[PDB]
Amino acid sequence: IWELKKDVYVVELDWYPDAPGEMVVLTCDTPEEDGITWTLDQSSEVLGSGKTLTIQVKEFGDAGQYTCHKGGEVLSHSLLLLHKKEDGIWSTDILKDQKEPKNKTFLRCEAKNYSGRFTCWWLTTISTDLTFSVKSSRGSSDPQGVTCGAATLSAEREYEYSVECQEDSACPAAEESLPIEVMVDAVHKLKYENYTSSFFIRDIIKPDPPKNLQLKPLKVEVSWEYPDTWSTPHSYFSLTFCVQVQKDRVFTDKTSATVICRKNASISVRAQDRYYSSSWSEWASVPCS
Amino acid sequence: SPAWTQCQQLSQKLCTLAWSAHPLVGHMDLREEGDEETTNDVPHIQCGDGCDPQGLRDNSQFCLQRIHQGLIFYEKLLGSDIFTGEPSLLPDSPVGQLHASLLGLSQLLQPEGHHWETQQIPSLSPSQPWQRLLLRFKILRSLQAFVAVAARVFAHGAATLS
Amino acid sequence: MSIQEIQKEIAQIQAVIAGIQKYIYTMSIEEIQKQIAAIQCQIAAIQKQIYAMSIEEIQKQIAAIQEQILAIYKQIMAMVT
Ligand SMILES: *[C@@H]1O[C@H](CO)[C@@H](O[C@@H]2O[C@H](CO)[C@@H](O[C@@H]3O[C@H](CO[C@H]4O[C@H](CO)[C@@H](O)[C@H](O)[C@@H]4O)[C@@H](O)[C@H](O[C@H]4O[C@H](CO)[C@@H](O)[C@H](O)[C@@H]4O)[C@@H]3O)[C@H](O)[C@H]2NC(C)=O)[C@H](O)[C@H]1NC(C)=O
Repeated sequence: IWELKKDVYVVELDWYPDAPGEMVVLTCDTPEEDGITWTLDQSSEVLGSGKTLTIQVKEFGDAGQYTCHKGGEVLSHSLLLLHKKEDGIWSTDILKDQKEPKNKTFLRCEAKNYSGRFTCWWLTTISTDLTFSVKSSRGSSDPQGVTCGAATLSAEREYEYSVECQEDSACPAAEESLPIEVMVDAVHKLKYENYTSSFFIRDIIKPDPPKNLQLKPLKVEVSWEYPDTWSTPHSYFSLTFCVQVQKDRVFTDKTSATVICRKNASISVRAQDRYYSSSWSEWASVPCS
Repeated sequence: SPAWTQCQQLSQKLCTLAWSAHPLVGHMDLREEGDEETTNDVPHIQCGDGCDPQGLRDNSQFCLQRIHQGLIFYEKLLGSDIFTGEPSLLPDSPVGQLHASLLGLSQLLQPEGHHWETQQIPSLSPSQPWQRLLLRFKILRSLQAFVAVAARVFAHGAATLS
Repeated sequence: MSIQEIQKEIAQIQAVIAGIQKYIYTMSIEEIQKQIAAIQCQIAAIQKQIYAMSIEEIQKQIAAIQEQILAIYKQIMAMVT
């Protein structure tokens, strides 16, 4: 048993039918020593007496909020959650495996730029008594501070959650040597699970689409601009672009190109970091004519 | 001055070769528990080394000393037993051209009068062929990150400091 | 040896073979491509032994698969030289 947060504890269990579970000793958080009784959740049935209570934790009926009392008054609360270990593997019931870029990928993160801000999302089918908690750092042995916001619903189609984080002391121009770590606690009823992702910002970069795509006729000159959210100065954080008619494609480092509107009209442009192979932006498109 | 426009071309070419010279893995593959400690012995363009746009305007010598150091380090590595040992790569291989591009760029940065060549801390490479192969992937993706920063520095200097 | 190490080693092999395979696309090729698929078909069969939960024989097979991969790598690098 270890403390997750104030008055909240996690009990790790080898999980299989008729498993004996783990013995735990709870201590009432009080200076008092006499006249204490214990209960669980809503029931008033006294489960035990004394400063401490010994319980066998082997199923979800043994988890929940244990409360000690004296003189009719509540002294403290202790919430016990279960972390299932199934065949030496911690359970991943709560989140859906996205299986990309590899097996056991539950969290996906993206950054629009090198600012040190990024967004992560995960998926679950569960709608019930569901709480997530997100913490982050750069490095594990000597962690540097990262602040995240609250995780909240961002879409329903399968429920998608998102959270925003920002490195406290970012260096957009530096060569990262320690990866960002993202850690997600997930609680469903009394079932505790947790998840992790490790990455360099540079590997999760995906620029916003090209801005203000315009056409100039010539007896069909294409031009566009860097996206507003991209890192500055553009002379340092250079982009490269792919221009497609639809395959009729050209690649350029300029913000303009000349093409021929053969088919019924489709022209599309997308952007990538010029110097490091991260993700392409979504396409920007404008019809010909 | 450091002949910015020649450094842009050679550093840009390095980015192309760094990705094309050798097979790649995914950014989450070949990760392992000891990677956190191993990273400290390799040099990086860190916070405060002067390679941010503001640092380059104030005094580009700091950044260029660091970039040169990193190129020399990766050169020594690409010429070491890690890459020349079994399974052997020939000098005319794509990696050999990549090694030559590191050497070509590093010769350009070292001004006249200043001496930035140091001594390597070679240590000892692995002895099993499979472990050599894994380390090549890890080294080259570390190089990809380094040369991307270098290419931005030289692109920015040619555009604003020439 | 450990069960955790064996699954890590398989993942490294899977990553490595994926990288050589993709690299070949950018450039006997038909023979090498057939050889790659046969190891993967073998990797899948080995993986099923694991999801049943011999060990000594698997460790011997990982080393043997590693020897096959190193030989392929040397040929490919020689082809681009
Ligand atoms: C994601 O899921 C995993 C799997 O459950 C969690 O892993 C557990 O994480 C917790 C917290 O990090 C670990 O709890 C730690 O237990 C240690 C006990 O280690 C031995 O040593 C003591 C004697 O020193 C013995 O009494 C004990 O029985 C053990 O044999 C504690 O030492 C740790 O520190 C505590 O005490 C120190 C002061 O000593 C305080 O400073 C700390 O704040 C803390 O109170 C800590 O309690 C637990 O061991 C991990 N599991 C396993 C199996 O090891 C992850 O924590 C979870 N999520 C995250 C974000 O980690």
